[PDB]
Amino acid sequence: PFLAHDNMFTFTLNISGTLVTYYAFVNQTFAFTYPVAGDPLIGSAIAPAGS
Amino acid sequence: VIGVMILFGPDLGSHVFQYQTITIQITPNIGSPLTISEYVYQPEGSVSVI
Repeated sequence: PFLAHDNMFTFTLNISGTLVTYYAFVNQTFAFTYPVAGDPLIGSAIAPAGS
Repeated sequence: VIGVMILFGPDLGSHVFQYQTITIQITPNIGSPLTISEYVYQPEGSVSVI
């Protein structure tokens, strides 16, 4: 029942030749990070120079 | 030049100093002591520099 108040947004992926949709729900504004390129040290959220 | 090394036992090894003020004092028998005092934010690479 709590999902009746969150902000739902969807995104679709064509995995294994069949379209598989998804539904992501959020109940409060928040932000996160994730590595994209050149990050050897993993475990302490320390962005290396040139990452 | 003399080298000093401090090893941590189980009593003190259960704490990781973060945003604290670590301070050491080496007091000889005669002469001025040596007071180290630092502020450590976070570790890196398992070996920090301060």
